[PDB]
Amino acid sequence: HMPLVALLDGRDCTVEMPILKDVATVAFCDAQSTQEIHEKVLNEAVGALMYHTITLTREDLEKFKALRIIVRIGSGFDNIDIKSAGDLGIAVCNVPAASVEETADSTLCHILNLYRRATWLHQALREGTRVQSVEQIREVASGAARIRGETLGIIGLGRVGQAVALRAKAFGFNVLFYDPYLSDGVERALGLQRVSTLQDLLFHSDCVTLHCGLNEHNHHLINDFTVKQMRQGAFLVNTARGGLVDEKALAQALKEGRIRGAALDVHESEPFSFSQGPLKDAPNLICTPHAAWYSEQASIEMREEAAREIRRAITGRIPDSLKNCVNK
Amino acid sequence: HMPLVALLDGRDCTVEMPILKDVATVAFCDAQSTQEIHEKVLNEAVGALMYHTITLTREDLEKFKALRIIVRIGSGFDNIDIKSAGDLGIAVCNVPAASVEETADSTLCHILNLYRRATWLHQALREGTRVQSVEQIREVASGAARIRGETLGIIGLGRVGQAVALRAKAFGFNVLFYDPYLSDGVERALGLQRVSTLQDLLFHSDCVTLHCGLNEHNHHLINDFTVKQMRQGAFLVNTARGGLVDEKALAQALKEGRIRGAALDVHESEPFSFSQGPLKDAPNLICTPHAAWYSEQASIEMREEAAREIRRAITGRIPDSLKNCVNK
Ligand SMILES: NC(=O)C1=CN([C@@H]2O[C@H](COP(=O)(O)OP(=O)(O)OC[C@H]3O[C@@H](n4cnc5c(N)ncnc54)[C@H](O)[C@@H]3O)[C@@H](O)[C@H]2O)C=CC1
Ligand SMILES: NC(=O)C1=CN([C@@H]2O[C@H](COP(=O)(O)OP(=O)(O)OC[C@H]3O[C@@H](n4cnc5c(N)ncnc54)[C@H](O)[C@@H]3O)[C@@H](O)[C@H]2O)C=CC1
Ligand SMILES: O=C(O)/C(Cc1ccccc1)=N/O
Ligand SMILES: O=C(O)/C(Cc1ccccc1)=N/O
Ligand SMILES: [Ca+2]
Ligand SMILES: [Ca+2]
Repeated sequence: HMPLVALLDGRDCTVEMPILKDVATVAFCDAQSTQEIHEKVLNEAVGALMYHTITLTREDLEKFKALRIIVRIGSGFDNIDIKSAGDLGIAVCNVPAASVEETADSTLCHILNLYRRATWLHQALREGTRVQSVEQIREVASGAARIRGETLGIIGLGRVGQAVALRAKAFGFNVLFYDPYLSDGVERALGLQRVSTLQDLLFHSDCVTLHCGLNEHNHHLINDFTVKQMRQGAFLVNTARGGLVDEKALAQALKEGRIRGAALDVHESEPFSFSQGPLKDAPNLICTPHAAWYSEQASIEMREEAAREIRRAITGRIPDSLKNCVNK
Repeated sequence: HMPLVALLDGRDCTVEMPILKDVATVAFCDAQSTQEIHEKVLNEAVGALMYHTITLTREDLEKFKALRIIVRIGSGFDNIDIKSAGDLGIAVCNVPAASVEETADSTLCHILNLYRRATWLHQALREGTRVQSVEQIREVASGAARIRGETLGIIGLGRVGQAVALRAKAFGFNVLFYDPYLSDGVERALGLQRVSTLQDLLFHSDCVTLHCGLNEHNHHLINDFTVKQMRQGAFLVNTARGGLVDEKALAQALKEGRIRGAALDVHESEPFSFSQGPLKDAPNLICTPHAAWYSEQASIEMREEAAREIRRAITGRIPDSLKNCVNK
């Protein structure tokens, strides 16, 4: 009895194999969608490993006859209808710890790139700009701002948010956060200021950074309405989920100068391109291809944890043996 | 009696005027060299304000008949033969406080850009790269590394170095420093590790960042010899002085992969260009046009301090009244 475990949206299973070699038949599908998956896998697969590049609706889930557990190789699971998955008897789990600090470090890099304009200054030199005089330095580096005394607003004070807050303090940022699902008192433990509404957050924050999961109640959390609530010349950073931001509203804000700059590692439609979308001709923009998470150590770590979860499921009882089940 | 005060390498004196209006005749020269300066200024100027774009040798200093004080609008004064200046009875002063944290923030941005590859990832998207799969993310973000447990080596633990150390700790960096002119015990106050030699520093450091002044004994401190002392795949960051690095040795190291990446805000010959010099075809390179210092608040601050120093000189006694004389 060697049940089938399938990596849906990937082609490499090397890291997972030594953890599943003796308890599972391991295959990959390199599929961007269900249509790309073989009937055999849909029919026989007892467990599934997936990243974020594929989405599983209830319809897509129904195509799995033997599937009993899904493990997201990552923390975000907005790409899975976990409630239905659970109704179908399919446990869904994630890997929340592997890339917390990598993601927090990327977030700070982006924040610092907006405040110090390092990436744009480098892009300009590549383009040929010559900066001889001090006058020119000020002109080309225009927009660069002193960080101390500035207020950083954190939306979602979880693992990454907390990691960001602690680093941000070391730069002299006054750190605020809005997280309506957290219990009373976390702000005291970490020496932070808390606000009760998103509007308060956006109103007092010079730089807004997103670190909340994408759920039923925060799609386009940043929109034409809430953008108007944001400070004039404010910064925006997103290393969480693209669906949190209406890129139409963000684009216009950037062109209008209502928002001085934005740094995005995630987008409404990924992969991102500078030639495709509302952000096409939008200025003062930094963008990275969902790589805030990445380091060799982290990638290996999350894949090893996911396989272990898969193994706990096959060898034990669902969902009692699971360490990171998000849909009990 | 309204003595002449001249801004040598600049054209704007607006910030200085309200501080000198009643005690000095203020003029500017917008000169990249002495040859560009009018005889009247060379003859009559009693005080001089200058940035870093002009250099004053003893020969250039001798062209000043009435000059009594020079104030560097900035901290670095390697562009002035201060010893000769003093022999000629000319006090030289600087402005060491204004852009400490700006410079430290830029330094961190660069360090984070090397470790997280944010600037290169953004450049790639601009170039058209499409990153659809996880495999592609790892490939394009290859070289991105986990920061915790890494060792940051600081050369020169002064104002900026200390500011960098404190921030760096917040990312999980193990921080070392080499500063042979500092007194016993500073390492204990700030919770840092100290080494006695440059070789030790370079040998234990995954990322090396420079924060020492340019003096008689550290030109090309980083050279073919000392580069060989650097760890394999090490990072290099420089926001201090260009003359500290032999760009020939750095280039070859980058091409050979002996150095994985370098981030430079200063250069042997400024202004810098990607089309001119040894770094011309050198890879894994980030470069900014000496803007680590810049913020509107800082620029105004240092100019106001410099004028005040000029005023202290005219209205008081040299060098007893001076706050920041570096060549007593
Ligand atoms: N770009 C990348 O490579 C990576 C992105 N991420 C993303 O970052 C996000 C945060 O990850 P973690 O901190 O590990 O998750 P977490 O579960 O530890 O933290 C989420 C926090 O956001 C809060 N939150 C949820 N909805 C909210 C709303 N509408 N307003 C305010 N706060 C809200 C929750 O109370 C929770 O404390 C995730 O959504 C994940 O998708 C995570 C890892 C890597
Ligand atoms: N790129 C920019 O916009 C800016 C650059 N800078 C540069 O950064 C450098 C540091 O500035 P601060 O920290 O304010 O100066 P500082 O005088 O406060 O610190 C200099 C430190 O370097 C140490 N040092 C000198 N020679 C050394 C050597 N051979 N090896 C090891 N350590 C050595 C000294 O002991 C001293 O502690 C300056 O040289 C300045 O030119 C400063 C401000 C802005
Ligand atoms: O966005 C996520 O859920 C991530 C990032 C990730 C993880 C694995 C592969 C790609 C991106 N969490 O780690
Ligand atoms: O390099 C320096 O000495 C600086 C940076 C600077 C200052 C004024 C104008 C340009 C650069 N110190 O602040
Ligand atoms: Ca502002
Ligand atoms: Ca290394």
